[PDB]
Parts: sequence; structure tokens; C-alpha cells
Amino acid sequence: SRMRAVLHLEHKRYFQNHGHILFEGLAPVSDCKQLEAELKLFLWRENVHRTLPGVQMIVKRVRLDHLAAELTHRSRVALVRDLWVQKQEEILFDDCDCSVLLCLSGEKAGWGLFFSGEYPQDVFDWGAGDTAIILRFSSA
Repeated sequence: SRMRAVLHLEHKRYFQNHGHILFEGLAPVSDCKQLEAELKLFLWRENVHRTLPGVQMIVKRVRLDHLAAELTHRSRVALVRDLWVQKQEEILFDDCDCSVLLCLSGEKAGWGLFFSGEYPQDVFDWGAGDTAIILRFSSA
């Protein structure tokens, strides 16, 4: 089982103050590793949700769309783009309402960062052996 996850007012305040917030254990670690293993097989790294159901399944079952909308005070947002990345330098600017970087493997598997605008420096990174997926959410 998994406990229900609920944002606290202080999580909102942190995101308001800084424009990002990092959560430990945002997504179940086993769901992240399973997705990563399927992505390695699938081997182009853009919009991998069009090829594997695990991306939207994580978005929906962890409620990343509802959490992003809540943090950004949007009625609703939806996943519009994604990118499976090996290095943080690969995460370029996207003008969407909110992004989520979800780490898929290694020590920080399951950790996720909500942010808007450019990827924030000196907040989150993962080892050279590990990967992550950036999820772009839009109210458009």
C-alpha cells in the first residue's frame, strides 16, 4: 500500500517563495525503476509517454497533475511534453505552467522537483549512472 499524499500550506509557501519545491519519495520507487527498465529496452528520448503507458500512469496515480495545478493556482493542467534525460544539462527552458523532474534510479529514485521556468541550479542532481524524466504540464 501507499499512504495518500497531501500538500501542506508550508509546501505551497516554499514554492511561492522560491519557484520550486523538492520532495523526497514523491513517486513509488518500484514504479520508477520499472519505467526506467522499459525506457532502456525501448532503445527518441522525447515524449516517451506516447510510447509507454507507465509515464501517464505515474502522473495519474501519483496525482502529479493535480499537485502541479494546486501549487500554481491553476484550475487544471495536463501532461503535454516529456524528456527522458541522463544529465541535468539536457533540461532546457520550457514555458509550460509547471514542470516536474522525477528521478527514476539510483539513491534519489522517486524524488521529484516541481518548478517553473529554467531548471534550478544547486537544488537537485543525480549520479552519472542514473536517469530522470522531465514532465511538462500545461493549462493550455
